[PDB]
Amino acid sequence: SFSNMVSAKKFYNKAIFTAPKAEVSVKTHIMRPIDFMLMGLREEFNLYSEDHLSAPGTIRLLREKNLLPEEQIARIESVYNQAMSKRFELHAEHEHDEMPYSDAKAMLDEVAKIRELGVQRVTRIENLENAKKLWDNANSMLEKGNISGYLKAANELHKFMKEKNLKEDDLRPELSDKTISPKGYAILQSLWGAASDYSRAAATLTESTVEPGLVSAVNKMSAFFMDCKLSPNERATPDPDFKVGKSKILVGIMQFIKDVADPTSKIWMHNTKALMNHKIAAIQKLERSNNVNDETLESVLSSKGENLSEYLSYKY
Amino acid sequence: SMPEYDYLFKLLLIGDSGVGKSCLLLRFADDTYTESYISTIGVDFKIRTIELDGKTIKLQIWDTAGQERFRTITSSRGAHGIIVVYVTDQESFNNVKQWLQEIDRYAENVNKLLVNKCDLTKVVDYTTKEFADSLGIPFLETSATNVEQSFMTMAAEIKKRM
Repeated sequence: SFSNMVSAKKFYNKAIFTAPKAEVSVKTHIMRPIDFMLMGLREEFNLYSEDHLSAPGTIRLLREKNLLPEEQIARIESVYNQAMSKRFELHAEHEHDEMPYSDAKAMLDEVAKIRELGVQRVTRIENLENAKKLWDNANSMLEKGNISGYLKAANELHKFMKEKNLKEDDLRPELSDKTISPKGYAILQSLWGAASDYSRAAATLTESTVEPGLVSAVNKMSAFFMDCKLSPNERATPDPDFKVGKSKILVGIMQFIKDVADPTSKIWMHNTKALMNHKIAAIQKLERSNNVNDETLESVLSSKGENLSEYLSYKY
Repeated sequence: SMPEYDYLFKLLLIGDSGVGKSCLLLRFADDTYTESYISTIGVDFKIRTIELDGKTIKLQIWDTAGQERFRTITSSRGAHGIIVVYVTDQESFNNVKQWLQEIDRYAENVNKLLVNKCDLTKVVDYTTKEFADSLGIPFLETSATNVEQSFMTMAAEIKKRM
């Protein structure tokens, strides 16, 4: 949650502690890394028990909730136990915290793996910090009504997470910090409905592949932005007292499709970008008079420019 | 009536996530078409072609993307047929009970069919058929080829209506 993962990665960077130059202290090279490594696993997963706060308790929780691969948990257990045994063995003789080099051979080669779980963990946290930003300006574009930018940003968000191999679940915890406006939900609500309409409307007897496909793809992206904030089936709370113009947002979706569609992309007999323009003009023309309604918009959303006389009147 | 199909029946698949929708549209093929942007996110519909009365008919099923967030019913009006899915789940039927009624009140010529359990690992009975028959909607417990054949039968009721 708001359990600063910036600190979880502080505890992880501190554990990453590093190998010896040949000469190895059991405190500074092994037990200390692990104790920070456990506090890192504590702050990353918000590890809470109404009963932590113990090293075995923390290990017990990780197993209970499959928060980490078993092979990786057991490895932390086997090493912390061996460290425990060694500190005791050494405090019972003659340096009390330092041992010979060749004895620690097997232990350190298992600590190196835990350092690998260190970096792998830290990296994804850093990639999550970035995904926090990208989502945060998408919601910020949404906040100021600019639909052009919202769809551009939500796409940049999506592209990053695929690249850095992240999921909706991964981002949701550290988004407890921000909130989507109730009026911002009404925009998303509008965006959702217009796209849902458009996609089905554009499935016609001329063509039912490219155009609905594209429209759905826009709608999934807006849905993906939503999924990043909300849990499965968690309802959205819109402000019905504030509603965006359906014609305005339809043009928005249209602009966005122009920018992301291939130059080689074609809807039926026409180029996709070209048809978007034609459909943009037609609505802007409806907007310019006072003819924008559900019946009259549907006519545009469903057209494939099969009337070439009409389609070609816009060019000349 | 103007590429490789004559008629075209648009179908809504209204239902929440974790309800077991996906296992109905498994014998519904994904749209073969692809370009840069569609590739990154996919789509929220599936296509299917069947010979009927010697004519090619195209089914198009919409698992409307992000229905979850919005359960305010205005008219979201085009579809030739609406399908509502809910079985190894308590609240699944309870929520559907409000949707299926607010759909029936604001629709008609449109086909309706209430539905299943996937990942076979059941708190809802074969009557609790009773709620469906109250409004006049065919109910089915499914999953199989049995579910695909349940669609190719529904894709014949719309044909008789034209």
